[PDB]
Amino acid sequence: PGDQICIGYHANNSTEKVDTILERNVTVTHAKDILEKTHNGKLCKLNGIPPLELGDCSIAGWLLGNPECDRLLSVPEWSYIMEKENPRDGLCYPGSFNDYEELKYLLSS
Amino acid sequence: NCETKCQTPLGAINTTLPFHNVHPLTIGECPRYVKSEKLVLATGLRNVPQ
Amino acid sequence: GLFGAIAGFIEGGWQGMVDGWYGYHHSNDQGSGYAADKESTQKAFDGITNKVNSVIEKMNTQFEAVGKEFSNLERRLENLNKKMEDGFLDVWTYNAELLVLMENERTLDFHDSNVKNLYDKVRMQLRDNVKELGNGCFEFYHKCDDECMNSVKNGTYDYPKYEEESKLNRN
Amino acid sequence: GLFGAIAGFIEGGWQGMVDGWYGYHHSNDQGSGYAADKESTQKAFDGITNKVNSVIEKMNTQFEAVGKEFSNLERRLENLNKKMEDGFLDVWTYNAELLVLMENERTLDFHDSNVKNLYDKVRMQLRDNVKELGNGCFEFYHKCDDECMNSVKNGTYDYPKYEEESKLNRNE
Amino acid sequence: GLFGAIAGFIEGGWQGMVDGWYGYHHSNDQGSGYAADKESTQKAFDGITNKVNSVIEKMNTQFEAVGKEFSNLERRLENLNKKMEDGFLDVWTYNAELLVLMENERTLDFHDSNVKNLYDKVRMQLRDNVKELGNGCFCDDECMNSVKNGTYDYPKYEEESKLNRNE
Ligand SMILES: *[C@@H]1O[C@H](CO)[C@@H](O)[C@H](O)[C@H]1NC(C)=O
Repeated sequence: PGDQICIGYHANNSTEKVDTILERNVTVTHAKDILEKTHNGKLCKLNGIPPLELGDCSIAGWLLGNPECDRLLSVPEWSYIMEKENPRDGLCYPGSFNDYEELKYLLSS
Repeated sequence: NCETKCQTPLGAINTTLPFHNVHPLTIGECPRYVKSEKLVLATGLRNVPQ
Repeated sequence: GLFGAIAGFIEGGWQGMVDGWYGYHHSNDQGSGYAADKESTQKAFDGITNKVNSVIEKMNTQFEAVGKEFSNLERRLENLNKKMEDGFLDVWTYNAELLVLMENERTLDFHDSNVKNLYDKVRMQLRDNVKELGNGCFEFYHKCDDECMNSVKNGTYDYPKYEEESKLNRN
Repeated sequence: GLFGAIAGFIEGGWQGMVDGWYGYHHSNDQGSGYAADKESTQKAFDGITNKVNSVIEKMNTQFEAVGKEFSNLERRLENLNKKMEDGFLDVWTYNAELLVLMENERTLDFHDSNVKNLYDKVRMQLRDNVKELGNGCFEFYHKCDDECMNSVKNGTYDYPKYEEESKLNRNE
Repeated sequence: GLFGAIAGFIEGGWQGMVDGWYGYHHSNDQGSGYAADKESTQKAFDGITNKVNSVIEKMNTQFEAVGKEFSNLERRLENLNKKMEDGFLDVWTYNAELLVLMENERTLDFHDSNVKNLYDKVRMQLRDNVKELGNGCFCDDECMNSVKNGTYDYPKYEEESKLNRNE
């Protein structure tokens, strides 16, 4: 019988399933995840420059100078600001800050 | 004491993927947030055993 | 699947074929040999990489949501913001996923088409000097060396050389 | 078509074929009958349902419509709202219409390719034991009972069994 | 490329084929002849024009830009205007760009599949009265121009071509 040539394709041990429109769970030789789901869980600097850690102070608490925010009396460059949800130290003498959410916006530039 | 270029509220991100699914509220140079659990791109062919 | 080479007439894969994606297996006297095609596998690599590069290059705009805060007296505004962010979010999710699904299909179909096309290149080159078995192999009507083989895999096959010889052995 | 089977070399389909989407029509010494194929019909069913389920799942109970009212000194904000809802209205419409067109076309071709793939499978199984009429039918060089027919339909055609008989009939 | 005809088994184009997209080359005694197929070339034209008309008709569900202005006291609102318009700009760009690409790819394979189906039409018509060379090539300016309108009496040339085949 035959001298003989054959035509065929790669297979391997890869269990990496992908989806298409017609099919689900389709096992392939080679895939590529293109969606990141991992961070480190740490809050870092950003292009080297560190953020402004307000701690228990609110923006007013800082900008006016509630004595409990005396750390913030002089402040280097920040890359962003980390303000807490309901920061303890803000308007010690109680009251109100007019157009606060627009000031809070202005700080983002 | 770390460093990043992309910054979520829950963590920080090194990757070169074109998407993430962590938090929407990111600061810095980041991938496009999506509500997806998975995005896998078939590059090879079907693995059919002999 | 759509071109019916992969998981089709070529029923299964070649776990020993590992120098590429597609290719040959010649079984003459001098030896055997899983040996990948060059042209088709390369072109298939160039296409796919070109594809995923064209996928990561399409969803790369910026910058921030700029993140805004609203009063207990501007709750329509706040919601409008919210509605527009979630809105865009959903759009870019759908877009990313559907693109994924569609280019996955088209990818698998591309390999299938690739393989078939190859088998069609070899078949139409050989012609009737062989038996198209239809397991994706060919059975020769002559003696093919590690020299006649390795002439088929680079596109060159003197049909009218082996023409009369194979016509004889055929009958 | 795109695969040239449906409305191509097979010019039209069979109203008598009812038990499925693709299959056979035999006419031997015993009988004469339509019979659909199991595997290709199930595989295409499986495919298309997955396709339509993957359509009703991709635009699903999310993008909403709270109404909002605005004064006569909120005309910008009012407009801003209109332009946003209309905007996303336009977008989802375009997405849905395009989706439907594309998946339609791919569906059609999917059937086409399916048919061809069937023809090609039976073909490359029968080889030169038969005659390619060019119409999507094969004329047997031998005799095929309601049995040799069933050996074709499920991919178990013994070529060497009928090989020499078909040969002797062929060179004549 | 996907159907293997264009820049495939039919290695190259015909610069003298200029009455259509696809078509034939007969070379018998009476003469030669570049001559474009009709049906297939017409049907391609209809499907391509149908496609681009189907692309111009999909980005016209449109707009007129009412352009707003804001104080130095309504900045979030301005940005919300900005972000929205930029956001939709990005979406329609993507759709537009992406559609072009995908419908480009499908146009190309559409031609490919066209040509391969043509060749498969002639091939399954002639049957074994000819040599399928596989360069994309395989009788009177009367037998030729009978094939190229779908009509070919096989059992006419059957016994003659069976004769000339065996000698
Ligand atoms: C699959 O093959 C690779 C080598 O190509 C090997 O490293 C790996 O261990 C194999 N997978 C398993 C778990 O057998």
